[PDB]
Amino acid sequence: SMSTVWEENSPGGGVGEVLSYKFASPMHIGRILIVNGDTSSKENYYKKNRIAKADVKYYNGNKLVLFQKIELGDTYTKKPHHIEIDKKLDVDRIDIEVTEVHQGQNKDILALSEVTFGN
Repeated sequence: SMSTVWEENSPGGGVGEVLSYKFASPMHIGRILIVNGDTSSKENYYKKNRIAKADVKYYNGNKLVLFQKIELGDTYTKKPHHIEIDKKLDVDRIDIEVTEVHQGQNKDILALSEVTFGN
């Protein structure tokens, strides 16, 4: 369905960039899944770039309809994360802004499997 893992603007793993997507027509949304890097080991996390925090929002369809932020608070990982949205409205405007990353030693590592959007 989707093409390319992510859009490489120029910095390491698109650090600080704004992941903006444009809509062709309305679509219903339920939940989003996000996997952080290859997820090999925590020692690897220190040597790898992590999203850390990210603010995602859905606009249009009726002005501001959805708005929420995400955080990892540090913890063991391996399977893709999963955010739960109210699942009861179809609009599409996607704004996902990452504010910073932790350590980010390698600068531009492996491109995550891909974040999923929908139900």
